[PDB]
Amino acid sequence: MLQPKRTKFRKMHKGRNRGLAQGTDVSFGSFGLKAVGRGRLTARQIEAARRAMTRAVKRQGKIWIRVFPDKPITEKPLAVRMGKGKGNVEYWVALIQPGKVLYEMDGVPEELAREAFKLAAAKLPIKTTFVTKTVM
Amino acid sequence: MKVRASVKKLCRNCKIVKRDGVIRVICSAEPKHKQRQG
Amino acid sequence: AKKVQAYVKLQVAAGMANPSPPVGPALGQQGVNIMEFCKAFNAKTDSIEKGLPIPVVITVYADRSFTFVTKTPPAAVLLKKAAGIKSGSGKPNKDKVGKISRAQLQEIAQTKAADMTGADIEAMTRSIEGTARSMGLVVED
Amino acid sequence: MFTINAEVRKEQGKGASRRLRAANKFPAIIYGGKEAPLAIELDHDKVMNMQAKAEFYSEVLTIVVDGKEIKVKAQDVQRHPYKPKLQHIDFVRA
RNA sequence: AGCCAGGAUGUUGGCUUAGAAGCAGCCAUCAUUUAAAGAAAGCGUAAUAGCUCACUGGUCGAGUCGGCCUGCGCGGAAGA
Repeated sequence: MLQPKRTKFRKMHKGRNRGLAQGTDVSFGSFGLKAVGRGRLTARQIEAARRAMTRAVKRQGKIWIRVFPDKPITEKPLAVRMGKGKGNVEYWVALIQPGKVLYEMDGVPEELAREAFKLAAAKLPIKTTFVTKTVM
Repeated sequence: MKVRASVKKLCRNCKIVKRDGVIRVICSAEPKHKQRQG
Repeated sequence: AKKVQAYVKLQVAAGMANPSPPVGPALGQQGVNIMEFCKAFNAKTDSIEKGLPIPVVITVYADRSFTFVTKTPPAAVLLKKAAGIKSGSGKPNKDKVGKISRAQLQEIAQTKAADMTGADIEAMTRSIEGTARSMGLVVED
Repeated sequence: MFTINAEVRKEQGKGASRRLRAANKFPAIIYGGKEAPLAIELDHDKVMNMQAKAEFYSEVLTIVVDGKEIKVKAQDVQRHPYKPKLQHIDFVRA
């Protein structure tokens, strides 16, 4: 599980998730798993999907996780009233918008990249698509 | 048979048929591949 | 031979007679005789040289048991008779386990012409060196 | 070797461009050299199947606008974020 | 797409081969007469074997195959 090594403040406000994404082209690799839905992704979903990919295209290839969590999500325990402070940091999510290339892959044929990205897009909560490295 | 909400062709003899508004997978090779309700 | 009518191919190293541990009733399930691997088969084995299994066609007729003629020496123990260690291949091609001189394969390939596919010497030369590719046997050029 | 038939955009801004992409076209511009920049509207499907090739981004293109021919080169393409379609293309004269 | 034909040899390739002789195993994964063929893609064995196919010929006489972008729909869908 991914999590920043050392923050600056422990608890972040909710804020909103509007507009489109910045990481949009397949930059590092050759094939990409790009988001279409909005959503947000916990570190467990990123790890689950990465294990599905790494298993699927065996220890050949090279995989880039282009998103990183760095946003702490706090929850209140059970049978605790409202108020009395902000909750506790339970997990860490990355906020996703439509357009984020969530993962990249290189060093495989396209048909294995289709296969691993299908296998791993079923571990994520957002609708997802397959993209290739377009040249300009 | 298997009532699932994803019905798929598990074999190359499996065959998707819609009967009475129900998607089904009829196989001839293996009757374990018989499925309903996709 | 004909349509498949009770002929199979099975034994182990035929320096001895009638292998009881390895196969046994595998040569007794069909109409193939138990006795005709013991005396007359070794009578037809001593015509060239012993110490080789023979995958052979045994066409069981309405005669006593059958009639048999051994035809070809197979290339498994012919490519194991001088190859390297006596244990086996395992993973032979990713390293250098065996090595075979190609002149003796040119003369054995020049001998064997019944149970092959080829009409030229060079056409069937590297086929048996394809069996050297099988057990990882590095040919010495 | 590519010939891309174009028209001149009499309207511009985000209203007119988004109206222009719902009608299965997309805006573009031809700038470079000493001339004024030229606002251009392009059919979408022709240019999309055309840019699926690699030579679209390397070879000299020819754009036919008002019965002229401007030999341009595809400078920079804005693509839609999550759909296989185009927002806009910058064409530098050549 | 149907229908009529062919689809092998070293190849028991050695296996920890107790039986694997393409079939509970791993490395290999070659080369040829040949339009064409995998040391076997599916089943299958006490065990070879048994078939079908991957590919090619004939019959057939006009479309067919699979992706993409989309509109509307189907299933997923159980409560007093």
